[PDB]
Amino acid sequence: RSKADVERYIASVQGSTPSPRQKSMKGFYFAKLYYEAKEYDLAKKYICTYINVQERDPKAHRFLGLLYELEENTDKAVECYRRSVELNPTQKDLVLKIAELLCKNDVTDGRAKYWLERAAKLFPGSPAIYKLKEQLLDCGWNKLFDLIQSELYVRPDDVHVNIRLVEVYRSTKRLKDAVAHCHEAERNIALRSSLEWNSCVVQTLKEYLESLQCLESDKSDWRATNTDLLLAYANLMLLTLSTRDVQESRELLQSFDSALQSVKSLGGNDELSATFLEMKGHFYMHAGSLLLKMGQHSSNVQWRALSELAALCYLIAFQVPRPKIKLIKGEAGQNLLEMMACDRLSQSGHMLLNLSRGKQDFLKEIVETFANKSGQSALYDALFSSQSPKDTSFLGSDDIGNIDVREPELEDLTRYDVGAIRAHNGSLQHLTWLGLQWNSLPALPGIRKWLKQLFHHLPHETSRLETNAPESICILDLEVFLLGVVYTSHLQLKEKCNSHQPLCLPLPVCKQLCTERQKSWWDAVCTLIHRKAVPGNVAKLRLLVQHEINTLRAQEKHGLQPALLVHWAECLQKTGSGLNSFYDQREYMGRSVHYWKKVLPLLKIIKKKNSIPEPIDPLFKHFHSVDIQASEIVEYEEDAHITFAILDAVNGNIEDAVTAFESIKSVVSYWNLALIFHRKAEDIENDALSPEEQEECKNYLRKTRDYLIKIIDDSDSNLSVVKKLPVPLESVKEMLNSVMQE
Amino acid sequence: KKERHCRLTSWIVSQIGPEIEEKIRNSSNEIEQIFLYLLLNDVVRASKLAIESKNGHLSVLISYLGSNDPRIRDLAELQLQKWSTGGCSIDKNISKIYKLLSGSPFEGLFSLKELESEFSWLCLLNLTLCYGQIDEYSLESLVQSHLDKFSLPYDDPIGVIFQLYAANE
Amino acid sequence: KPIINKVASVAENKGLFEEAAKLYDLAKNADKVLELMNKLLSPVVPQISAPQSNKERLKNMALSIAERYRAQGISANKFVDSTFYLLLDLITFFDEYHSGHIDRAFDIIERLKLVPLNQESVEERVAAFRNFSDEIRHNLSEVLLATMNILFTQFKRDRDSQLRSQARTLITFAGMIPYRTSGDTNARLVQMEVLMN
Amino acid sequence: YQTERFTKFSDTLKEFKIEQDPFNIIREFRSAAGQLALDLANSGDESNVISSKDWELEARFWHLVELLLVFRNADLDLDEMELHPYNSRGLFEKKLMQDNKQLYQIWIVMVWLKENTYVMERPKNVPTSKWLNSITSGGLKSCDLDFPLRENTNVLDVKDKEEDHIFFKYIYELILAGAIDEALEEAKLSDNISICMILCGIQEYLNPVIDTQIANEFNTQQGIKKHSLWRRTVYSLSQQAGLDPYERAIYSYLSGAIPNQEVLQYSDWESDLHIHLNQILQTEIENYLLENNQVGTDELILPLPSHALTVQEVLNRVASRHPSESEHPIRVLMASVILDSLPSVIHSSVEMLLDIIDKPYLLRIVTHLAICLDIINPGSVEEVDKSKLITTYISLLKLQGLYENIPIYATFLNESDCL
Repeated sequence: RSKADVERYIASVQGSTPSPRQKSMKGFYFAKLYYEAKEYDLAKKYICTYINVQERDPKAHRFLGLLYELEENTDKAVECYRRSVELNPTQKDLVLKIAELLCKNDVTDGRAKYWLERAAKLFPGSPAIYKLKEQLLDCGWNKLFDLIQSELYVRPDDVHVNIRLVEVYRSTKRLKDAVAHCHEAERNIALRSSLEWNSCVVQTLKEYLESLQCLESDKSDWRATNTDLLLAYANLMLLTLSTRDVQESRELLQSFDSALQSVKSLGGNDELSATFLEMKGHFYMHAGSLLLKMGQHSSNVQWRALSELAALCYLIAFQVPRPKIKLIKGEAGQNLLEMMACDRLSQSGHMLLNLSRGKQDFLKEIVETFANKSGQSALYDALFSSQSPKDTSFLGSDDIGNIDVREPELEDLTRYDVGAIRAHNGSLQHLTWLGLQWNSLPALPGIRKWLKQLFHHLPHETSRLETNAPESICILDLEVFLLGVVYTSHLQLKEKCNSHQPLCLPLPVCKQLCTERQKSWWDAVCTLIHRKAVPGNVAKLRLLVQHEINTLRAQEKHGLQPALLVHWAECLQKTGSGLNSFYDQREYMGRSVHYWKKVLPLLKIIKKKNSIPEPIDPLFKHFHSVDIQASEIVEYEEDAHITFAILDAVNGNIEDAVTAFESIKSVVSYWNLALIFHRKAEDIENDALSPEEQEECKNYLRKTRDYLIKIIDDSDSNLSVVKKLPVPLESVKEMLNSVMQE
Repeated sequence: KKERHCRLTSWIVSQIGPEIEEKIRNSSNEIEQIFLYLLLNDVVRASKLAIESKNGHLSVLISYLGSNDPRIRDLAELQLQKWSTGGCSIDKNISKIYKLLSGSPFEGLFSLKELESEFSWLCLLNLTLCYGQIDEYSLESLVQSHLDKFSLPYDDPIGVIFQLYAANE
Repeated sequence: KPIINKVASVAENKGLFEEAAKLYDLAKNADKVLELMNKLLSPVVPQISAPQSNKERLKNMALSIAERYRAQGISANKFVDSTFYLLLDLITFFDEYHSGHIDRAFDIIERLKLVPLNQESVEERVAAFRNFSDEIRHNLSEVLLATMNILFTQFKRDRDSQLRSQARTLITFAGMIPYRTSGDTNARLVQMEVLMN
Repeated sequence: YQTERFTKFSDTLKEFKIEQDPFNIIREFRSAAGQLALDLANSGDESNVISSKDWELEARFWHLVELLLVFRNADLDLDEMELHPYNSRGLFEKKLMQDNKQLYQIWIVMVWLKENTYVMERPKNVPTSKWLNSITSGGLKSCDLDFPLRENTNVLDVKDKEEDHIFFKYIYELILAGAIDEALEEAKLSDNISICMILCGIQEYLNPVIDTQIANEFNTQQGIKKHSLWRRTVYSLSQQAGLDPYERAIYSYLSGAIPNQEVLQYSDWESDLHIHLNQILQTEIENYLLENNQVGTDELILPLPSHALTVQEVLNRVASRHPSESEHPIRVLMASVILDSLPSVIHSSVEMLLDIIDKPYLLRIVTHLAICLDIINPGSVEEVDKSKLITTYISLLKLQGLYENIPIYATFLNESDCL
């Protein structure tokens, strides 16, 4: 548009509605286009005339206030917002604005204070609220300090406020207190995950090292503060790699390597030495992740060479032993250090594998070719510019001795993951990554154990299942949730690459793998459970969780594709069928039967080749990639009937369970048939009782033996059956040994 | 169709205006006045007088005149049959008003046809056109419906025009 | 049902497809509606959709038949039906391509899995072309060129290796496929790949 | 067994974290509380009737939460409605409810309020026909509702009035419950045709033919064109005494007014709040219509108030009118949700742990709500507040000896490390 387009429309509606009232009632819609044509002295008079006839419109009044804001006329802009706010109270964002503008222009009047109080209760403890609290105070040093401290009491997890405390300490040049709080705050799990906080941590420490106060004071605690810098570097590196661009991440590596080189000389056998050990591993791991980031964008020749280089890095990291935990002063410190160790082994572990699955014993070649010191120079070359002095760089001086070149064992990997769930504050990013990394492996992850490590004493299943109130959240709900998040995530990435490996991406490099909806839910239920919510936001968080519960439980209007339900059903059956206790068996089998009972009606319509009613804004994205086909229907009906029988057996309907189990000659039905025949024998096997009954009792133990043998016979013959076993093969053999010795 | 209908009925009201206003001048009974206001197609003043003369329920009922709500139609007729089967006594003008709500004020069994002798033929035709069953009928077949119930004077030309209008086919 | 097919049948025999479709669609005979709709679309797939054109007037009726056939769960045999919804996707691919929305248009063609972009998919995609409706094979020439010209434009704006690899893929596919104007097309495809390097 | 409770809630959380939509959590929370509400209620010590009501209340809270957060959050913005002046008032009303979310929220809340309203059982032995007693005594010269209004109420037999009372009270309860269809059925079937007809005036005018954009929902014109009239007519009728107090109450509700004292004195927090939101709503629509010249001057028979309250203020007034009820801790949350000041109140009751410990439901509810919130709206409740809440609730899972299900709640902090 131009000046002609808008001023010519004057004659357009002037010739359609010529009376003064309708001429002025079009002022807002006249002014609508002058704001777009960069006319603010003109747009002002157009809207102001519509306000002369439509004086009760909150939109028009705000629009003039927003226009007076561009004019920087605070007194006029504020008044306009006031009118729109008093007309319509639901305009929260305007209550902030008024409070925001009143504190910036002049604080002498209490009106600025009043509007700030309201702004606080509309946005409980938002980042802007404190900003305004500091602004109002600005219009003395001790005064500011008390605000931050009183603010930190109730908001200790606020990144910005804690940063300001370090800045206030630094302004009074009492850096020892700055690091002291910086050290006591590196125990906070939330702050450790904040990119901007860790950046502040790196500076305030370095400043203290060079500070005159560090030398004069003493050289005893010098080592203590030095440890935190390395820790900060590791956290900062993890975060910078994910969010920041290629250039910034590489630059952080040089500071990390400089610190490592400056630290190794002291050595010793204390926390600092142990910290250097674990941080050393992180360096290569992140360096490997850093390497893979560059190659992804680059060509194929560089990719293989870089991935080759990265594989060595991850390998170096994985080899590094578990740090000496006992050697730390406190329980918090040592637990932290171990947590990071698990994270290192887990992340590097999966990467090592995903890179080694590409070829046969691909790992062996990597070591045999690049473990040579020539690789050390090829690594420094690709990562850094050769101009920097290669003497004080830790990378160039490390003694790469006897690389284990042994691929990781799954069992070890599981306990690394489980121990590192709390590494990144259980971000759904973290878990959705792990869940995907295990999606390609033959052994499945202990999700139920992950959740127990996060939400302690959260019941497996809530008694009050009738309602969806989120006080009834259960580890099953979460377990059911993560399954969909990963099943959804995998399909989304599968679709992406098809248009354009998905497993090979390292955790920092990849972007959000879940929908912001899913992430919002997890963050909500997490903040709620851990009791780090906000009294004001409690009701909102609570409802946000409540919204999705009815889907995790397949209730009214669940956005669940039939394939995802089936996946939930079987994934819970086999998860539960391998559990030892009855409580857990019952619960997981119950939910599995539940989801089954919801699918079968859909499968029957799908069985006759009809259409499923597609969802409305589903929580778990539908995909035709995994849409159920008639070829697989009869199998699910069968696999479901097993899940029914299993629950019947656990409840007590043995007669119907056996009748069903025997109907289908499946490997799993044997283990169930055997397991329940053994129980009927063992209890009655040795007490004084009718001899005829004793013979019938022994007869069952004879059936147990036979079914276990059928399992092993069919198992050893075919591999596909080995994977169908509801429990491990060695566990089946274990029972048989005891069964026959009975 | 709505436009045409509205103009025709505004015009008829222009014509019958003084006749009815005279009649309202001479009435000694409030409910009768309410009815006459309905004769001038003034639902609001009927409702108001009802309100004022303490006839409030009727007043509410009145507000339906000119929406053709078939529910209200069959309900009004029902009330009328129940009265006209026992109903020891119902006020002479309330029944008239209910008959208007019935949508078939002559076409009926509580019929306003006898008002043939008290009102201009045009006045009654106004009743058919305003209440009468506007939506279901075309203007023509509606007018025709009315004419089928009453012979007009041969010599009257505004009569003739209505007949030619309704005669359509 | 019979006469509507009788009247639809003759008008079909008189090349009045746009009418025979409306008539067959009146009797809810989707086997014939989608058949004819396949013929009316294939010629106009790569064309420029402009106001009041023959593309708009046919695309807009095809979409009005796609909704009413999904909302009512109607469909012809998968051969006729698959081709019908496939053309509708392609018509969207060129409407986005002719508008300059390169990124958006590239994403659509990727979903269809019609043209291979990674060397591994060449074997299966080549086999699929053999049994795809000739109303699709006809427009293969314009699809390869648009897709190439898409990668071609994105190149002038690692990623370079990825485009280069995909460029190659299109060529080998086109090399193994005998199709319309394979001569001029296969040559142009190779030239555009050379300029990339 | 009942000391199972926490399981149910915990159970729901399990299922959610494990099928990796979150609105189901809350839906289940609701059902859970409702199920429990039934347990304590059926056969119980009269110490249980109290905590039974605190569960029913619990449940209603989860429901309200679901409704509002579903509407607010599942907001994916649809297509704007383009009206013309020729369009009926019906369409303008619809447009209003589409475009103004602040006000639709009021609707949502009223719907919830109605949902949970008590209605008496249908009156038995209802008589064959209306005012039969007066007719039989002789002395009804007219059989129309307005006859005893035209001249002294002494006309109507006592028993007839007593029955009219039974009727109008029942109709009123049904109206407050949203049971408009049932009210029309009762009117029809109980020989109250004229009252029925009155209830039909509730609808604004639509014509499927003119108002095209609803030619789906309707095949026939319906509703009444001169509604501002209707409304004054009803309101005036409502102010005319010598009518039964419940009948007047009905007309009050229909006109967007506040029913007479005799009836209003028995209305509780919910009932009263409902009444006043109805008022806000009615006033706001009629104003919307005036700002668009869809009201005709002839119809402004009478003055009705034009100034709509804010939900904030209605709540404040109803609060001061029902302090006991107002102050009940889940009903405070109810209001907090209604005003959206919800994390606001979370952080608040958090600081009340630093007479919240005295009532058992509270600490649980706030925690599970906070969880739900941050699930549905990541960021919602301050990280710290989640920590504090779960910390304290977990220590109660310990005091109850249900360590079994603590990991589930852990899944929200790296602080979990410390367990």
